[PDB]
Amino acid sequence: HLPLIAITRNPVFPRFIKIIEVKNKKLVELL
Amino acid sequence: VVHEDFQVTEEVKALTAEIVKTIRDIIALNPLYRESVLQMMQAGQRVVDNPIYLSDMGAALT
Repeated sequence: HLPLIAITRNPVFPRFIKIIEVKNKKLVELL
Repeated sequence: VVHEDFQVTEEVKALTAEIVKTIRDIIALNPLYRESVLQMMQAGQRVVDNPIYLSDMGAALT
């Protein structure tokens, strides 16, 4: 029951650590 | 300003990987400027609207 995150061209392969940095700030409210 | 290109933009972008890797090698072995700018403009982020400008910026370091 959560909104969809903004991928912003940040693929996440299975069993692989990745870093997502979205320019938006609204997501910080969700965090 | 002529920007003619081929329709199949599938393998033409491959050379961009080699160009950026060469730029990385130059900056690592020959540090002239701060490396933050390269992180800011990442090819994977897709924000590169005009690859000609990125190529010029990379060559500008030469």
